[PDB]
Amino acid sequence: KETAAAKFERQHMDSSTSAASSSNYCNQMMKSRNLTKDRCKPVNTFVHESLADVQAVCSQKNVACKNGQTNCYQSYSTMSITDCRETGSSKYPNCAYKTTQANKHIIVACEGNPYVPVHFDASV
Repeated sequence: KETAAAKFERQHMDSSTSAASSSNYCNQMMKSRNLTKDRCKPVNTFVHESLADVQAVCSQKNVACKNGQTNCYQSYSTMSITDCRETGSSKYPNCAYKTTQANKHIIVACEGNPYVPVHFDASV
């Protein structure tokens, strides 16, 4: 078990550095956070801001989700993030990822009471 909000936290929050420094980060983080246990999750984004800062995005700019639902929200401010994208040479279980740091606006789907992030939709 694990709640949807917890799993979002496990899969998408990394408040601990300001910016994934160097090239090792995704290889290490996708593993530490269990995103490579069944298969190599092929794309995953970590957000380097506070929990309250990301939770606040659920009251920010409402936008359509990529799947067509209406419960997505874009941050007004840019945020520090790290895209992890699986390489072409990556063979499970030794999953390999290119680490890309950026500052972009995030788009999260939010649900529940309390109304909190449960998916990472996109960055823009």
